[PDB]
Amino acid sequence: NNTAFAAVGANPLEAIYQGAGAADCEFEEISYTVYQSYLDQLPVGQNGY
Amino acid sequence: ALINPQFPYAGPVPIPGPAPTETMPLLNYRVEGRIAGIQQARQFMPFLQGPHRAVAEQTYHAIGTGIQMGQTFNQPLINTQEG
Repeated sequence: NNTAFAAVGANPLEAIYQGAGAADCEFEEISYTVYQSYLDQLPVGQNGY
Repeated sequence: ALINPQFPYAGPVPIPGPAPTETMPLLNYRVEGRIAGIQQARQFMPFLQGPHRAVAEQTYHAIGTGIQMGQTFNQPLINTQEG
């Protein structure tokens, strides 16, 4: 709530929303899902991969 | 190149040039690099090395069994022609 909402006249650099209603804005929730991208199988021979 | 007399092309860029900097130096890089994480001997795949059948042949097992049994009816006797 501290970084996401900027009051009128405040620096909006790190904020998501700015406006006269900022002081009363609140996140209800945040969710994240991390997906990892990689290469599998890799063929192995007499020197390793 | 064309040179034209009497307006000749200066015979050089001369000594009035403005040396702008001494920043000419590339500092050699000195470094030690180590990529040493424990390696485990195995990887999992869905399938590696298989040469899957596109069609199989028809395949079978075999059996026989029984005995030699029979009910018979014969042709009647006939007059012999010749001989």
